[PDB]
Amino acid sequence: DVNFFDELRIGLATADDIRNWSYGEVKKPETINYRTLKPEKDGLFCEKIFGPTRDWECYCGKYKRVRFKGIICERCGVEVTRAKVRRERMGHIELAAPVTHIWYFKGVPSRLGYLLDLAPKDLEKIIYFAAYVITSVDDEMRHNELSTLEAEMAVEKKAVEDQRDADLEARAQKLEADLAELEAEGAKSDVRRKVRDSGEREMRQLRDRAQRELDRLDEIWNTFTKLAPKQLIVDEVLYRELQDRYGEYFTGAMGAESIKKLIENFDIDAEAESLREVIRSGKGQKKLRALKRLKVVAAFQQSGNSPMGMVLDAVPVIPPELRPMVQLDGGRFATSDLNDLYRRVINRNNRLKRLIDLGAPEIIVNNEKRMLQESVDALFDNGRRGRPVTGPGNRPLKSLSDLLKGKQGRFRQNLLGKRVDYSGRSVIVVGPQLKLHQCGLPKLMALELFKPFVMKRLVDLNHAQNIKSAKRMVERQRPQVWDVLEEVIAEHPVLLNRAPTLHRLGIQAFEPQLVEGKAIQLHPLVCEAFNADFDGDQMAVHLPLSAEAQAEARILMLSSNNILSPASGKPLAMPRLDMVTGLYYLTTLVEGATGEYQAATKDAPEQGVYSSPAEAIMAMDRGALSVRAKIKVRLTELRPPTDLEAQLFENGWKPGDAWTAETTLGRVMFNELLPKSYPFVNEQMHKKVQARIINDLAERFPMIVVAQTVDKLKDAGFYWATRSGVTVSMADVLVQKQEILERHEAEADAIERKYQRGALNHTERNESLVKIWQDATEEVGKALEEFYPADNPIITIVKSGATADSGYLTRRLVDVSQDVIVREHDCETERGINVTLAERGRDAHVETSAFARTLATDAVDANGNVIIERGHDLGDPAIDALLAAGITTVKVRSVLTCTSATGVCAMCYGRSMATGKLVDIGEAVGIVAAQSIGEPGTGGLPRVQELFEARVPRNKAPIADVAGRVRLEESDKFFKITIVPDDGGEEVVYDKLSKRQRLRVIGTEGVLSDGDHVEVGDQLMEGAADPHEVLRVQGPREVQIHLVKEVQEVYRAQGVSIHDKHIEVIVRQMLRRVTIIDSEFLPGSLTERAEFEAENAGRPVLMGITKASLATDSWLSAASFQETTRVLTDAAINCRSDKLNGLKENVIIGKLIPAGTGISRYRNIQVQPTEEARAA
Ligand SMILES: [Mg+2]
Ligand SMILES: [Zn+2]
Ligand SMILES: [Zn+2]
Repeated sequence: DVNFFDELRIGLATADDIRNWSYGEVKKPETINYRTLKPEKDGLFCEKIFGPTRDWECYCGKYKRVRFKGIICERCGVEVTRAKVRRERMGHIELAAPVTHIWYFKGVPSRLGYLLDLAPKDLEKIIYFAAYVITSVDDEMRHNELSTLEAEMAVEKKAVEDQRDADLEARAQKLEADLAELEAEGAKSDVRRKVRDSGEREMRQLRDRAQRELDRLDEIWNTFTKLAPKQLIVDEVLYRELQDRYGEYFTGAMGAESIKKLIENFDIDAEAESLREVIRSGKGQKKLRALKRLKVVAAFQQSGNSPMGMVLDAVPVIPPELRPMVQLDGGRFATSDLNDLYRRVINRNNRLKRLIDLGAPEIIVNNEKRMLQESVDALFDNGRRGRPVTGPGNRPLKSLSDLLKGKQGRFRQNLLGKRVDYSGRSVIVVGPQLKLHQCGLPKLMALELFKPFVMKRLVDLNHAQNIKSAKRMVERQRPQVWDVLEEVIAEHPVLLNRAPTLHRLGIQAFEPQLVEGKAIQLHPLVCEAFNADFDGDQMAVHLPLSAEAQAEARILMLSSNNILSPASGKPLAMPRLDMVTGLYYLTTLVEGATGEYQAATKDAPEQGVYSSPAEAIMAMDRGALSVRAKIKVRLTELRPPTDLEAQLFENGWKPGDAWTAETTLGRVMFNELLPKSYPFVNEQMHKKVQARIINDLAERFPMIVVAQTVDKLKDAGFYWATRSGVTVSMADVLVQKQEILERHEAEADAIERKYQRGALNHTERNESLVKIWQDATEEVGKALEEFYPADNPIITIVKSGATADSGYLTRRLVDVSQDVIVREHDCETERGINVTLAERGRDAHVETSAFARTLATDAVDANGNVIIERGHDLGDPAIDALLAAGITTVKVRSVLTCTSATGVCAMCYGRSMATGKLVDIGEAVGIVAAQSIGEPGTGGLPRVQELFEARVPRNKAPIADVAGRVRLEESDKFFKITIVPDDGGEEVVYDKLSKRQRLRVIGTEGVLSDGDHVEVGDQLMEGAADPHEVLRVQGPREVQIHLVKEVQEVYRAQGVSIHDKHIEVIVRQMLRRVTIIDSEFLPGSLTERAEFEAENAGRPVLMGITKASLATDSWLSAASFQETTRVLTDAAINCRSDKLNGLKENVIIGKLIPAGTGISRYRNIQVQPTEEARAA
């Protein structure tokens, strides 16, 4: 129980290993006495083997106190110890006949089948007693006696031939005697023809019954001559005949004991050398069969494991506490299915012993051995072969495999995790008065949650004498504890989560505030991160306990520290839906307002000027000023626009200096919410304009400033939403359109008096309908804005901008990329990827592809002057600065080109989308990238899975194999594209292409035509290109650019914003594997590039995420991913040892994940105060 182990390794469990584990053999299929309800001796639940029912007490009772421990009872045989051992101790069942492990027989592929070269349909007929198998043959005696046996065989065969000829003539002779009478007696052509045709029918049987015996006798001799080990005999009458005579020359058996015999005399190395040959042409499946099966043959040779482990002579028994039988509520009994499945085995194993001792015939005995074989099969994996064992109501019993996979109805692959203590949930309500770092917590929920904490401080003071008394003081809600509750709650963070959890911002930390009521008060800004609508939703609360857990909540998971979405980089706490409309109304400008500014005339001076922003407030309170007016005032504590600041001062900022501008009072009050250092804006706040502002605020200021700024925008946005005057009624909604559409409809009706005959034209018809429909839509669009002033509530809201299957893909995305973490600051690789970056005469995809990147090379202008230098954050100010220089393309580091041996590096990955700074070392990007792609799952999802699984496109598209010109040939059968190479070599033609698979689109633009030039990477037709095709054409690095290109294009069609680096992390894991061609080492197992490249013929290989995730280093992580059965068998044979490298393994065993705070450099930190501060 050291909690730290290096390796976890498996292997086939021999019958001796099973006998070593067991504390005894369970001999009876008994569970518990029906009267005493106590464990029956020598059966299941027997205390003499598994363990005592009660702590430190034996069965008979002669040893009860703890004084006797580590001893056994002489009368009952129960070791006196804790009752927990019932859960840790196993039994075993000694089998009267060997039995095969169903995992190595019915597996796909069949391990025994590939080991002994037995077809799965032939192997099933042996262990289930459907055929005989030759175990051994004596060569010397057969060769020495072959002479005499051939003589006796031909003599017996001749004696039958002599009998056939003798019996036929005698009977055929008698047929002539009957016809002699029929000539003299009744003579007709049809009276004798029947018996004549009958006589021929009678004779035809005589020939065939004698002939069929010659074949039967020929079959015995030819089988004896070519008889050899491993041969099969399904006749069983030939076999008995084969054993009646020549019975001493050979031997044979059935069932698992015969399979056990072949392994006994079997040479792995001698069977390996035969499989080592790649000659014997084997251009097709003949050699690959020997190569594919060699994986199971060479696996036994390398290690010391004996293949005998596949046939069990003993079966282990799972401890009783894991297969319990306990009395239910209301007196009913309950028990696991394993007890009945174990009972099935021990019942037949015992009856087999009775049959053997009875000298029963082999039919009964071999039938019982087959039934014994099927019980162990059902015990391990029920229903894998034949119909499963069904209990009451015809429900399949749950075997051990169902237990291990976690199959309840169909599958629950640990996605339920496990329930935790110190948790709770309730319904959530709006918390508009809360700070971003706060959350409203019901007093009762916080009381029960912190119950151990308040009990301590309550005992520290004299309110309760001892801890037992304080428990009743908290449980009965004595009013003395509420003052104590606020102390233990203060500065003690809690975690909030709303299911489903899509991205990491679905779990955040807050500062708990004691709140009246039973609901949870949630901050209105985190709703978008939680996707929490306020209609009957609930959220769960978890209380961190350890100092490390509290630190991770206050630093990593704090609500105010997580603002930017860690997918695109945009802020998620930006105001929305009311604070947008509230701020839109405050900053909007209306001419002719009550306090409108008026220029000075000869009679009176300017009336719109105010001494300070404070006066305008006093004017706003009176009926003199409207907040939306155009007044111009003087501002001191507010800084001016940067365009006008240089003209006005140019001598520095103005903390106390004054200046004058023409704005609205609302725009003044709005800019006071922003930081003092931020310049003036003076615009009506759109939804895009506010997002534009929050973005620039996040970069130039620490997030605390951005957190409190958005918090100030919430108060004003909510405050002015009420004063906004937004209300709905009949007028603002009710549909004009009646008379409009009643008129347009008659035009389409009269078109039938034309389409019938005279004026159809067959294309003016469709064109007339489309034009008239769009014309009505154009008139409807005008009527939509013709009936409402721009201040209409619905219109105002629109203007401001206020208004399940995916989980499958996400889990595979997480399964393949969960191990991808940043492990080093810089790998110092010199080669990245080119970014398009601003077509001009401005690419909208630069924010996803070019933004938050790091330059691999310097950005050089044609004039010679260098601008943003390599290794730079490539911020948005740098893009605009680069755009001014007029440069098209830039080269940028990427994780696709990262040369890091382990994971990726910080420099190649770049800026963290959430932090806005360089990504930290501990960061685990693979999971963040998987969630970033999975959440939008809610031309679509089925296409996205096609790409990540690297399957063949639904409609294949041609790619140019070489560069040159193109010859377009159009035929009815299919299009024809022939590429004339610039080299002058053999032409490349692309034939039989469906005509509906339209041609690809191209200073002069257009669509591809005859004679165009095409480079190596151009796609010839519209559609999807085979990712395996481009792999061998352009190379592995161009594949990753192509994959991300198509994946990004799908999510862009729906309006989703995901940075390319997230997709690039998933695509990085596909090409990591290379296929070793052949032999130095051996065949094309999908290996690792670095492991192969860093040590000394192979290929680059593209493969799906599901196939890639199963190829990872650890086996018990791949076992939890897909089809635990196949993974475990291979991992058992090769004795694969799991080094616990990945984080999934540590989660399974409860270790600290090797990511974030679990990294060795971070968790080994030593903390000691400076001697300068110690002495003070
Ligand atoms: Mg809801
Ligand atoms: Zn006893
Ligand atoms: Zn790198």
